[PDB]
Amino acid sequence: VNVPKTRKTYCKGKTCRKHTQHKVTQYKAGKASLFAQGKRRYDRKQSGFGGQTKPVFHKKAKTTKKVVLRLECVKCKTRAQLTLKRCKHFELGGEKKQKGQAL
Amino acid sequence: ARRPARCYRYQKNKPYPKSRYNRAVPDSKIRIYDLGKKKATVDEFPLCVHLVSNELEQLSSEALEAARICANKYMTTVSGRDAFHLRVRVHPFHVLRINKMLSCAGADRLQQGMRGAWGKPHGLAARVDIGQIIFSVRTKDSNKDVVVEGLRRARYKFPGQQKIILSKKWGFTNLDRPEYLKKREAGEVKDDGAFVKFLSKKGSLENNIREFPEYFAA
Amino acid sequence: AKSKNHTAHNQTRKAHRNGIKKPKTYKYPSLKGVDPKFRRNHKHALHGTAKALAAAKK
Amino acid sequence: HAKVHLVAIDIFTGKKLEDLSPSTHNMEVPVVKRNEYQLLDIDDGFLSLMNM
Amino acid sequence: GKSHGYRSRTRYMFQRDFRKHGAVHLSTYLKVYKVGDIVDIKANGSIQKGMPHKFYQGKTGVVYNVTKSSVGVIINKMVGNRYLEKRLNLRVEHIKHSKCRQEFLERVKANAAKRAEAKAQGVAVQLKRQPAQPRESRIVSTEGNVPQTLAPVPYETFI
RNA sequence: GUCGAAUUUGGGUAUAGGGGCGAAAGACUAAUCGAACCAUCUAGUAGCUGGUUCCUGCCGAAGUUUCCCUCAGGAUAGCAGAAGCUCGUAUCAGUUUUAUGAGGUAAAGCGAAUGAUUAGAGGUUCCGGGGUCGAAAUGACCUUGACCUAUUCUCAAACUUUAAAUAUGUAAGAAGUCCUUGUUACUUAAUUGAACGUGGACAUUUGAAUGAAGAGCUUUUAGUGGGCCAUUUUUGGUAAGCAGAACUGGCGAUGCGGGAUGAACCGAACGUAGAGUUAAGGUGCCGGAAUACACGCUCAUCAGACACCACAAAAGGUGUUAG
RNA sequence: GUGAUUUCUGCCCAGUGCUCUGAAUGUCAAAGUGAAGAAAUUCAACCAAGCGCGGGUAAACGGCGGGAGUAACUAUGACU
RNA sequence: GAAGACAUUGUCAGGUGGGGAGUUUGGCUGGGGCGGCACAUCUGUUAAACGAUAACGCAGAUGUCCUAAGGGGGGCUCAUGGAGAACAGAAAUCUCCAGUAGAACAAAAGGGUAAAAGCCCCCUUGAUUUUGAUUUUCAGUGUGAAUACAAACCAUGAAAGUGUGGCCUAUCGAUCCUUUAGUCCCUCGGAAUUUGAGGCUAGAGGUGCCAGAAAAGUUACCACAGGGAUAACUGGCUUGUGGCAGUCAAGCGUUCAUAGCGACAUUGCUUUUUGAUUCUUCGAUGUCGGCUCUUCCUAUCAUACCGAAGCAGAAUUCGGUAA
RNA sequence: GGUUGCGGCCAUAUCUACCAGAAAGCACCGUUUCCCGUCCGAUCAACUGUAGUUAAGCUGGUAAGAGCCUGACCGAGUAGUGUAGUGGGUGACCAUACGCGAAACUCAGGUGCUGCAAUCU
RNA sequence: GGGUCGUUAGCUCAGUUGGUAGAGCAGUUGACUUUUUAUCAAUUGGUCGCAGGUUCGAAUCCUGCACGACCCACCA
RNA sequence: UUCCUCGUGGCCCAAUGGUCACGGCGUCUGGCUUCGAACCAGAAGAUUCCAGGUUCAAGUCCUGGCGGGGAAGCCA
Ligand SMILES: [Mg+2]
Ligand SMILES: [Mg+2]
Ligand SMILES: [Mg+2]
Ligand SMILES: [Mg+2]
Ligand SMILES: [Mg+2]
Ligand SMILES: [Mg+2]
Ligand SMILES: [Mg+2]
Ligand SMILES: [Mg+2]
Ligand SMILES: [Mg+2]
Ligand SMILES: [Mg+2]
Ligand SMILES: [Mg+2]
Ligand SMILES: [Mg+2]
Ligand SMILES: [Mg+2]
Ligand SMILES: [Mg+2]
Ligand SMILES: [Mg+2]
Ligand SMILES: [Mg+2]
Ligand SMILES: [Mg+2]
Ligand SMILES: [Mg+2]
Ligand SMILES: [Mg+2]
Ligand SMILES: [Mg+2]
Ligand SMILES: [Mg+2]
Ligand SMILES: [Mg+2]
Ligand SMILES: [Mg+2]
Ligand SMILES: [Mg+2]
Ligand SMILES: [Mg+2]
Ligand SMILES: [Mg+2]
Ligand SMILES: [Mg+2]
Ligand SMILES: [Mg+2]
Ligand SMILES: [Mg+2]
Ligand SMILES: [Mg+2]
Ligand SMILES: [Mg+2]
Ligand SMILES: [Mg+2]
Ligand SMILES: [Mg+2]
Ligand SMILES: [Mg+2]
Ligand SMILES: [Mg+2]
Ligand SMILES: [Mg+2]
Ligand SMILES: [Mg+2]
Ligand SMILES: [Mg+2]
Ligand SMILES: [Mg+2]
Ligand SMILES: [Mg+2]
Ligand SMILES: [Mg+2]
Ligand SMILES: [Mg+2]
Ligand SMILES: [Mg+2]
Ligand SMILES: [Mg+2]
Ligand SMILES: [Mg+2]
Ligand SMILES: [Mg+2]
Ligand SMILES: [Mg+2]
Ligand SMILES: [Mg+2]
Ligand SMILES: [Mg+2]
Ligand SMILES: [Mg+2]
Ligand SMILES: [Mg+2]
Ligand SMILES: [Zn+2]
Repeated sequence: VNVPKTRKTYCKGKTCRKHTQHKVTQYKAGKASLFAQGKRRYDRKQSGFGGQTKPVFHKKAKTTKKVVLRLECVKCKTRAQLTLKRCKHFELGGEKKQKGQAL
Repeated sequence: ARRPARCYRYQKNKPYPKSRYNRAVPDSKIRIYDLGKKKATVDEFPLCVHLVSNELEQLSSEALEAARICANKYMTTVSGRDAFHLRVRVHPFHVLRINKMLSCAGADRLQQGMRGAWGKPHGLAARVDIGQIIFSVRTKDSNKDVVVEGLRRARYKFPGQQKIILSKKWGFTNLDRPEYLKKREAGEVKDDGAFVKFLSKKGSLENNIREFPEYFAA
Repeated sequence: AKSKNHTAHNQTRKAHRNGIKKPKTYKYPSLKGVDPKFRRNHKHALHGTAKALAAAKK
Repeated sequence: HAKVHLVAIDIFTGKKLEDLSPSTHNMEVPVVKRNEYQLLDIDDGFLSLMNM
Repeated sequence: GKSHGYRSRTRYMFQRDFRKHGAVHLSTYLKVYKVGDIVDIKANGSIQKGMPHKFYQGKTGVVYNVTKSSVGVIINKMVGNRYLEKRLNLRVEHIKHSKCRQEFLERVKANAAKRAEAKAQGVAVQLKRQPAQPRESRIVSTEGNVPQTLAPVPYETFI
């Protein structure tokens, strides 16, 4: 799909409380950190004899992932996020559609 | 190789005609529906006889073909090729299905039985009702004795019981012999190559003037 | 080894053992789902009305 | 049950590979695309390509 | 596999009419609905928004809410061994006054008229309706109407 | 079979159970071996098979919905009992009538939309294939295919103008009707409306029929979750005492009289007795009851004799009867 | 592994193993090293064996193809 | 004598390690397996004119696509046919007339649409925030999808209005953990500050066996609990298939239908073939054939007695009473 | 009664071919500085009502007209269907009792009605 | 025994899924050359085994009636 | 019966939705040689086995038909 790099939308930043200009970028997961309770517990469980203790997913079935937008307000510098349907191809910088021209 | 006709004698299922959903059928064994001097005028063959049904069954296409052939053969050889007009009044539009079944010795190792037993088309048939006409013949009054038994000789090719009737009508028209005769006495009867048109009291008067001139020419 | 898939047999009898009695009716039915803009008015309408009757019969 | 045994050549390296699996295992099927480029003047060991 | 969508088996039920396609006549929007009106439901296939589910076609209920473009309706639905009341929201295009009531309250005001009038002289107004009574006696003359004798008709083929 | 040797054999000794031993059979290891014997964990676990002990009285079902690595099992809803509680002829009903809605089946239709399909007829070619007169012509004549116009025969579960029967929604008042003026932050140009009210007026003919064996409400829990048969509608299949659906009635869970015989058919459902009358079925005898009465048909060198039911067809006969 | 003697044991290392290379921008654990920070810690560089890359190996496991035209009767096809 | 701070030994870490240990190897299914997905869904039909309604029923479809193919406003009307204009002809561009949609609306199909929902143009991001109520599946749970409001901030149009994604019916996901946004809010329990960690609200990372285990095979060396809920013998219904017999008559037969044959059609019988289903038996009915022995059927090879022939005699063919 | 503006029901109102229309209204009709939009003042924009014409639009009438609407003991109590029988038939199917009841076809009649406001020999 | 079909000039064979027989080999004649084989040209030779539907009609369409090829055939 | 595969210049085959489409052998013209080969210069030829839908375009994308080839057929 194609999504513009800017968008004007409601910003609940306690100072805007109205439609404002928002910069948009694609959300990405972010590196998983150690010392989280989950990782610490999982490592504790794996230590010692017994082998693999937690289930490991294999039956992958879905090909795509839902895309999530990261909105940045130009005034209050607060971040809001919203999602879209599934899509195989995604893109911010978009050459707009042109009708009259040929193939 | 043909499954005996007793397996499809009665109307057990809804009509299953060729269409955009059927799309794969054989061809009807019958192709000819009008026999004899089919260009004869309406007034050439006054007498008309019908082969009517006394049953609610399905008549196979090749059964119709065989009766057609036998009747035409007899009429042409005996009464002459230009003494009668034959018209069959049914068409094979119902497709018959079959579940062709493995018939070898030891096929049970492969047959899979009744699972997924939707049939395949192999034949066409026509659905008839009690009182519905199958065959129709129009001739001269002098040829009735030949025709009536020609049909009687033909009835043996269809399954079930079928009567033979002498219609009180003129030719293939929907009018009685005298009432039609007087209507052609006046001018409102004007024939075509095989059938005839009639003047009506309705319509644009100028157009009604254009044809049937004698009816007004009193 | 197949088995009977579905049927509605005997279901009508099963129902009719205990009558299809209508649920009930009441005065002053619930205002759940009605126009809240109308509710907000009505609650003050009664608020004033009771005060009026109280002062009138005082 | 029917078990699949198949032989397949590597697209890029050219080496020959094979395996066998029961007819249910869903191994990943890659996505490819033939893209019809034009070749410009050849510089140093790089190439030089051309879209439409 | 099976298929039970929101509009399944509605091929003919939502076809509009013959020679009645196009826009809706304004009288529907000129209708006025009060709370407590009893009203039937007949879905209009040309207005996809605010349609009723196919089960409620041809049902009748009671208005309980009025909004800018829709009306809240109460419908009694039989499920299992009882009735449950269902609350709907329907645009006025699938809505038309049930004239059963419109006929009914004419009776109410008519009986009011007869009751007061007959109360003015006390002659037992007799308001209740009665079913079709068995017709009372009468006498029939033959003057200029001498009875005609009939007879069964024989069989003729008539083809 | 072999019988001077890879021969046979006594006694002592060594190898011990996931171990030994094997000129290899998964063979032998104390009648036990594709993992010896003894005791303990151990009364191991079992969605699986068998059994489950006295009497009487009252009520009395389900093989169906949804979810589950669920399909020989569970949870959940339903059907049933028990405990009752608030009241005293009602905010009722597997019913009819009046009024008023909705439906796309049965039927019907194709010289009405779509699709299929037999046949001729009349035109139209600046324009199909052609031929004849022709060098050709936007020239003439025939023929075959289209195209158009008026007709003709037959069709549709996934076609249709029209359109039933049976089933199906709502209303037939007191929580009602009419008059006056009070509240509101809602609404209106506006005390205009909307909703809720004060006060006043109208009762047993208070707004169709019939019945009501009391009406309404709450808790808790057993069993069940393999169904089958009959009429009618109907799917796959040539068909089946086949497989799969809809409504109702049964069997299961049910005895009694009849169908000789039978779970489903007909009649009719049950405390213990006496008397009277019948249902379906019968009245030559077995066998209770007229070898009753009356009008006709039939002689069979395989007659016939009662629904479900225990089968018969196409086609023939100066046998016989009536048309 | 094969199973007296005689006569022979043809071609294939692409695949699975085995073995031998290690001059190497391949990859890498613990330990150790460097930088940031106040510290937990984070990020880097380096890194043995192993794997990857490259040879040998069939009396190792094993394998050892199709389609057309063609000769003075026809047929077939030495040949292509 | 040799060897030497190297071996060896001890502890961690990477590699190798069916030699050995533990465990698994979905469900539906006209037995099981192979096949297919009817396993989550959508359109039409089966579906019997409210709703609901099964089968490994029929014809198809989904795990996408779209900053416009969303929203508002304005202007215009499509497919096709006829008639005309240089190259240009059957198809290039332009004009007129007819044109109820026969076109188009992302996709499968069905509804719906003509100053539009279709084509062109202009401006925008309502495809936004806060949780609620309701409809479908339904237990009246969840998920998905959808409807009508309220409180804000906006877009478009002059305005009434419209807009909470795609004209409507499908296009998708629980607990734990990780991660992101908001609040910068609460806690680290002897008292403080800063890192770090843990909490509240709202999303993403996926379970397609789609209410959601992490999972390869063989057994004829096999074992246990069971199942006639389920296959191979036998038995029962049916007769497609096999076998046997009729009815009509185009022809064969030097002429001539029926001396003897008999196509295209059509009516039947049998269960000695092979099929369909799974009703009885899986706490066992001994399952091919050959040998011997008894009885029964007739659809008659011969023998007995007859009729017919394209029966001169001989030989032969058809048929009848006959087991 | 005619006409105009806004409509309600939505063909008895549509379609084809001809004929007629006083007055007013409506209409065609003349022009391009301004606001405005197009390839083009053709549509749309603005000004005049002056220069003209009922030719057209529109309204009404005519047609053994197409269509559309209504009705009829025309077709037909036919097709179909609810309930019952130890009814008939080998069977396909069919009559009877108590009830409901079409479509096609034929014939006859009709060819817009109406609300509010304004104007008109 | 049942299905599946194909047989066309002396020989092989395209035949066109519904109108009239094609091609090659063969043989005869002619040109070439001292005559020939090779090469080229031109003829010759096919009612496509018996009956029906029949489109104007049928080798060609199929149906039954010939000969030669392909596969099928208890059971435990 | 199912499932799969294949059909393209005379022959064998290759094919990017974006050019009537590619190679090798073969064929034709000219050259060398007394001549034919080999050799040297150049060319040409295909309704992608029959009908529809999609696309702007389809050999290709797919659905419906024809011909050919391969696998399956086990516990009784
Ligand atoms: Mg530790
Ligand atoms: Mg460890
Ligand atoms: Mg069950
Ligand atoms: Mg099922
Ligand atoms: Mg309708
Ligand atoms: Mg010794
Ligand atoms: Mg062994
Ligand atoms: Mg032993
Ligand atoms: Mg115990
Ligand atoms: Mg689960
Ligand atoms: Mg059991
Ligand atoms: Mg329907
Ligand atoms: Mg019908
Ligand atoms: Mg009709
Ligand atoms: Mg049609
Ligand atoms: Mg009703
Ligand atoms: Mg219990
Ligand atoms: Mg329970
Ligand atoms: Mg339960
Ligand atoms: Mg059970
Ligand atoms: Mg039981
Ligand atoms: Mg009983
Ligand atoms: Mg006695
Ligand atoms: Mg008879
Ligand atoms: Mg007689
Ligand atoms: Mg040996
Ligand atoms: Mg390290
Ligand atoms: Mg290394
Ligand atoms: Mg193991
Ligand atoms: Mg299974
Ligand atoms: Mg329904
Ligand atoms: Mg618009
Ligand atoms: Mg829900
Ligand atoms: Mg809004
Ligand atoms: Mg749109
Ligand atoms: Mg929407
Ligand atoms: Mg999630
Ligand atoms: Mg967390
Ligand atoms: Mg599930
Ligand atoms: Mg195992
Ligand atoms: Mg075994
Ligand atoms: Mg059984
Ligand atoms: Mg069997
Ligand atoms: Mg049979
Ligand atoms: Mg047979
Ligand atoms: Mg059995
Ligand atoms: Mg057994
Ligand atoms: Mg036993
Ligand atoms: Mg025995
Ligand atoms: Mg005999
Ligand atoms: Mg050359
Ligand atoms: Zn902001």
